[PDB]
Amino acid sequence: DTKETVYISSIALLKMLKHGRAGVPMEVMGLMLGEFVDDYTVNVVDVFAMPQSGTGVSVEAVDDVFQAKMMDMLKQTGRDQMVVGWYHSHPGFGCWLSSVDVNTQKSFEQLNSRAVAVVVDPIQSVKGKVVIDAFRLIDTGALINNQTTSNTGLLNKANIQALIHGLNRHYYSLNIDYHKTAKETKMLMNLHKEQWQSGLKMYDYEEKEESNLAATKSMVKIAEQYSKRIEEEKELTEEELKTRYVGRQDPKKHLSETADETLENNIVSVLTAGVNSVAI
Amino acid sequence: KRIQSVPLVIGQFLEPIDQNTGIVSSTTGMSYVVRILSTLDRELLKPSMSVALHRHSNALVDILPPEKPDVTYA
Repeated sequence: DTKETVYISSIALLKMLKHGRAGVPMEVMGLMLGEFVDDYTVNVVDVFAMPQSGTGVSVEAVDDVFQAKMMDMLKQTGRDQMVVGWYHSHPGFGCWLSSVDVNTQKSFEQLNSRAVAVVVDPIQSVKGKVVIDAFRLIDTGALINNQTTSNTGLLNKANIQALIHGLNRHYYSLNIDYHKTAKETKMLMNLHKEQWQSGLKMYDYEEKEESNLAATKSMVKIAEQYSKRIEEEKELTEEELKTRYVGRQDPKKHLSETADETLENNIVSVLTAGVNSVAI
Repeated sequence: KRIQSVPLVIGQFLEPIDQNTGIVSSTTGMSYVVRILSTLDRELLKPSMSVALHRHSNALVDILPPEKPDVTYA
């Protein structure tokens, strides 16, 4: 009972966030569809939303049929498969579970003994470090009775009651992955393709020269203080040649970082012109 | 350079304790220790200057700076 990847389809995730974020500050809850496998890849396909009365700290499913009236409305297309789990959201508070979550999760497992919860935290979920996580409860009955196989990977060092409570009753916390294919990543990245116009637009010059003979003005003052900064520099210690001069705007770099830059964006401005010249 | 973008939160420098860490008593009311980032001056901070912070971390980001007599000897 380990090494359980949880692949997710990218069509599933971003629906989890959007409805998982539009309801902010009040939290939010929906469902997952997928299919168990023998033990390891408990994949996921697609999700949806039960209606609900959301607060900042609590929510339930009001209606008990919109999840049942819709699967029966889906199989006419059969674009998905049966149910496998359910998610919810803690909007700014960290990723963990609560005594309410288990009481409902404790139904699913005895109903079906691999179902899964999922937790998300969109506020602190910046364009980088997502914090999503999922969970499968344990049998503490089986605990008092009293598993790794040659690989474990990743563990957490935060979420206190996911870190000191995250084992004794929460769940055999379990990694995730993503099923990013070629067939979709193509249609995925089609945003950043700028345009076929977007590499020969010789934009206006009236900032260019206003940057050019502006930039050199900003070169000298750092240069001629680096002219100061080589006076003898053999003074009172080898470290005294280093630590008497803190890195408060180390000069020589600062000119090089703009030396290359003004070169790199002007060389395009000149080249782009002569190419645009042969538009005719 | 991303986090240096919005939405920041204000404060008020007090004093340093190390080459790469200082403290703040923000306007929100409380006092917090916090680490300055590099790519930043140091010469301009020691008094109760004005500052800008990153909200959730309560980190530090960047600096921010800011009768008429009309007569003459004729």
